[PDB]
Amino acid sequence: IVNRYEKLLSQRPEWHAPWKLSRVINGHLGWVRCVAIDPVDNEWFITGSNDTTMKVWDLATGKLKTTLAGHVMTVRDVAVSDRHPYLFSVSEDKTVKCWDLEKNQIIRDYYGHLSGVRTVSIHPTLDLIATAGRDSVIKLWDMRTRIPVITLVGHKGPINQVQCTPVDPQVVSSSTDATVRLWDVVAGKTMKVLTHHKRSVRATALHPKEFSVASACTDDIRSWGLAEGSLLTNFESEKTGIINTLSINQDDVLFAGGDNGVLSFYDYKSGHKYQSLATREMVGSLEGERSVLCSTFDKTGLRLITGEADKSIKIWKQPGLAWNPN
Amino acid sequence: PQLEARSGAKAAAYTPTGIEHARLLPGHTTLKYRKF
Amino acid sequence: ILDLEELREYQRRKRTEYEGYLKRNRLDMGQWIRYAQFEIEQHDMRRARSIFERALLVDSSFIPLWIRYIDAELKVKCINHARNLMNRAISTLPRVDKLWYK
Amino acid sequence: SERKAINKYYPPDYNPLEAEKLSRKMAKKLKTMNKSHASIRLMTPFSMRCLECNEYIPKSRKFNGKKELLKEKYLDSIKIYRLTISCPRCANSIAFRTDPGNSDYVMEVGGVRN
Amino acid sequence: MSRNVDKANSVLVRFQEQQAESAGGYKDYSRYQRPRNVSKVKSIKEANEWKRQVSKEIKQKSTRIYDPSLNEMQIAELNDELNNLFKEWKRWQWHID
Amino acid sequence: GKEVEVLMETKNTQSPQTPLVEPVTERTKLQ
Amino acid sequence: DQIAKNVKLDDFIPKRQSNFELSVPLPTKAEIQECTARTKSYIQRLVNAKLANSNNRALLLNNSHHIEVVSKQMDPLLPRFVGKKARKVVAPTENDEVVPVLHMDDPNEWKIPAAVSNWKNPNGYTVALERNNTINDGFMKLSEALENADKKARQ
Amino acid sequence: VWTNVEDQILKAAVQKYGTHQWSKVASLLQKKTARQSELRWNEYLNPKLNFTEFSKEEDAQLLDLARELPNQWRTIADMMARPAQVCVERYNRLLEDEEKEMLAEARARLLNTQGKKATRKIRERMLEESKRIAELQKRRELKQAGINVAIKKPKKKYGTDIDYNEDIVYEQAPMPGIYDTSTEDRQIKKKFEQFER
Amino acid sequence: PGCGFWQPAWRVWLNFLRGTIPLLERYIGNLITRQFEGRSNEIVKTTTKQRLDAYYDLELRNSVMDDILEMMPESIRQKKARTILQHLSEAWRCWKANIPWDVPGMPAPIKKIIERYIKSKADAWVSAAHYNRERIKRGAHVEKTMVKKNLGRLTRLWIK
Repeated sequence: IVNRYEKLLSQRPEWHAPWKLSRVINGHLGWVRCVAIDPVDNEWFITGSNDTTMKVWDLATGKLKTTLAGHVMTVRDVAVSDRHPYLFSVSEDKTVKCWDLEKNQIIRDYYGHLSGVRTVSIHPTLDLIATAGRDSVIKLWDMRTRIPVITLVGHKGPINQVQCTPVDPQVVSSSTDATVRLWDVVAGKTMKVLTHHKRSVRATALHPKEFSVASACTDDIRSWGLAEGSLLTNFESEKTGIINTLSINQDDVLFAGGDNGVLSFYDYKSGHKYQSLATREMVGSLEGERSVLCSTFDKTGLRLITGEADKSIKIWKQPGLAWNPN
Repeated sequence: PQLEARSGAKAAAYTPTGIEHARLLPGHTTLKYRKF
Repeated sequence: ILDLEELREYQRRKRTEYEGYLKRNRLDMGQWIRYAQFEIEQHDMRRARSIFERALLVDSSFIPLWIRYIDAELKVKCINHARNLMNRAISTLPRVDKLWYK
Repeated sequence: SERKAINKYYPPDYNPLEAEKLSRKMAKKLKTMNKSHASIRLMTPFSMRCLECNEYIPKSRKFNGKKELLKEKYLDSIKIYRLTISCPRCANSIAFRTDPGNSDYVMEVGGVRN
Repeated sequence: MSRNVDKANSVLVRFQEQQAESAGGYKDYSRYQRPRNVSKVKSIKEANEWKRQVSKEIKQKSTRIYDPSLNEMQIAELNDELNNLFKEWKRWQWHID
Repeated sequence: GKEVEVLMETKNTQSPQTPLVEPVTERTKLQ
Repeated sequence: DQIAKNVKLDDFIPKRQSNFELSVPLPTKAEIQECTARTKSYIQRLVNAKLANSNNRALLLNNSHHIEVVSKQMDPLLPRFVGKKARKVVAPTENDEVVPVLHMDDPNEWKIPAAVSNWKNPNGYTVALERNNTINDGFMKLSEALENADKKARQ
Repeated sequence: VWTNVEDQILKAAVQKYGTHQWSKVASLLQKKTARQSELRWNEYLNPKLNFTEFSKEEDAQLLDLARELPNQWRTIADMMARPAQVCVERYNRLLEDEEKEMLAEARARLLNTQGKKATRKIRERMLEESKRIAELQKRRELKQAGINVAIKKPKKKYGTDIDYNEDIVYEQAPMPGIYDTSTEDRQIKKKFEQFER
Repeated sequence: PGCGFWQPAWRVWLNFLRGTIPLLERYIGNLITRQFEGRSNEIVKTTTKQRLDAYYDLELRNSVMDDILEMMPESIRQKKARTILQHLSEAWRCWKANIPWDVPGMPAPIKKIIERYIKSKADAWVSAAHYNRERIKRGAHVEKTMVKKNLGRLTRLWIK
């Protein structure tokens, strides 16, 4: 309609600074298909991989702190907790393990997932984590009693990212069924099922200050306030690659990594793509490989960290692009 | 043949068994915390 | 297939076979439609209807299943039910062209 | 309960000789043990054609045969055996004999070697 | 004593069977061959059991003889076997009681 | 190539610097 | 009309596209706390129940009429939960309300061939045989060096 | 030494089997060897190899190569895109019953997509079918007596899919609901009673 | 013979029994529970040496399939999934052999993705092989089968 387009044209987005590559830390001998940082501090960030390991990394130096070898198969995801000094990690060996960070050694392997487990999210407020695998089910664990407390049946296929919010919409799943769910853990049921994607929403992330949750199928990055479970915006992601990552920055600077490796940045809520970045790879590696598989920002937000399939981790420092809608 | 690949996994909830698994046994009841 | 009992035996066997094939490849959707067709042929409309529903539940995003089901509903001059089914389909999937057209 | 079991339990009254005698008495009556064509598992050395349906059962192919004693021995004190087989497709009873003069077998109205 | 038959006809098992027969009267009329000449069986129960066994055998024969490769000679042979079985059954229905 | 070129540093990291036993977080509470 | 009711237009519409200053508020601290309490209580309760269920050690009314419920101490030898026996149970989905599954909107390239392995044929399905020149200066130069050398040696 | 029928068979096998599976093929040709078979294939059988002759320029090139890679002949062949022995030759320049039987065997092999498990299963099915028909026949014979058809014995609590209705999913109560459907169903069922009769 | 003084031995046995009490209560108790109510849906565990590799392969396959799904539109995609899997397998085989896996109909993107995953596999595989070799060199509880595999794999690598 003309009534909306005109309005869109009238409104302007804020000039977010562009992004330039800063650090590249070829250290893993495998994909680096998870990355995470400490809520409390931003000194280190760990990165689980197809190595089977996960390595810890000092941001400032870029130096490899230490390794951790508590899986058999490849690590798919990790989550350092704000409220406790535990690092949860999870691998396609079906193990959702829990590393003490006072001793850097596993403690509570949680057992229950029938098959390769894709993501963890620690609940920001509770002493409870949430994991989901190709199982097609998101189980919540009491961390003390290392048992699945509840489980969330709804989904009809493998479930990827499964973020935890502190409100009522306490889990924000995202499947290959292309539904992204909002659940009520307490009710033992769904509350609202965002079906707006076309394909496997293989990426989703909570906004820090804004109580919303960007989510990405093969192209269209939707983003939504999950209070009602209502759409907020659609991003200009029109011919970008298969969106692997979908991290959001503190300053409303949503990042999206592709299977292409084209690092695409967007103003959040606007839905305005305001940068593209061509990937890079090593002289030995192939041009098809290069692809940002996992990524996240620091708590401040000036450094984006992208794990790419070059067996690398690339950290990114910081005139905006013209609007032009449909 | 029946040596066959696959399409999808599963997750169906039954009545719990009440079996005393070895790992499930208590351990690390104390959760640590952060300073703040 | 002379007697009623014989027919029942045959039919039962067929049903069992279908079930067996489903249990493995639940997410197939060709098998399901075949099963539905068989049911229709047998002139047990309930059973056929159930099968179609089950198939839909398995894979809601599969237009062929929907369309075949609709056809089946219409075939038995059971229009109102068919209409309802169509409506349901529409509700499920607006942005598919075909259901609306149908 | 375990394949390498040292001692099988016997009742408190088990006169072993007496037991044996009893068994013998109830061996003529017995169905199995008082019969011929006792089963066996064997691979086929000849590699031959099933004469009915021409199914080319090759060398070393495994079958659940029936071994039976041929009363007419070779020479004097070295026995020879009929070794029944079935063709996979058609259920024709193939068999062969083990005449040890040539250190090899003889076909017995079942199939032909090739 | 691989393949189960040997185990079944192992001496211990036989002894056990004998014991059972002696005390309580457990026979397995499956296990022994049915006698050729009837009227060497004064007991009725035994006779009945034998009859039952023969009936079972007949049934078994019947089940197999309607197989798809009907032109094979085994089936033909069985037809005579079936007849024999029937005859036996008839005989077993003697009129002493 | 471009990761190598310009001002942006590539760090090759085989060896972990900080030891394996040492903690990644500590919890001291009263002397 | 019913169909219309079932699926509405505002679902397809993003809400922020019209109003940018509009922001979803980060939830109230008190509210958050309450939520935590609710879930914490519930999850704790669930865990307790689970523990109780595990076989290792360590009032009501019907109609108008009032009725006292009790729990008798069963003998500690007999199975605690004599009801349960590890039964398979298929459940119905029971989804009465209809999920709206909304969306928006070269074929010869995206089509992928049917490859045939040089190592494997599951079915044994036969198929009609579906199964640089420049060399470096050295390879001439070397030869020249060699032959010439040989000639020299000879002469 | 290689006969032509045998060669043909080998070629056929290769299309059936796989140019990296030289045991089965060897077996198929009773006299020729596994490692030999592969060699033979490399030499003659594979179409992509240009066994045929070529122009003068090519010949010249070959000779040049020969001069400058002293009889490193496989390499030369590779460079050419030609086979080796033929190239070398060029450079230099400048019973019935058995056949019948083997062919029969080979034909049987290549055609039949079968083995133990494939053959057994179908056969078993056929047997089952036969049994079922026999049962039916028996019941027909004893029709004047009241006879019931034997059910498939259950193994661990399964459903007989005649009765009970199997795991039903709903009709889903909609808005334009009309009660003629039931009537229609009844009508349909009426006919089947007649059929049964 | 005739030395009494069974006390310390007795004490030792008592103490041994203490340990058992617990173990037996889990074990025997568990058994009896099973007998009354015998388990529903057990979950195997890939941290086992056995089954690890297969599981990994399966996971990889799944990932590849997902990627392909993400890539482009399809109608009746189930059938195509199998084909994709087959292609992947072929590619892997080629890599193992050191044959270039060039198929003309394979479209650039899909092909590229397949190549990337086979590279990943190789990385995972080669490294694993190396590790195994190292273990063997040390004398560190290698499986006979595992050792054989290493010998084979390593040979293949060498050839490549």
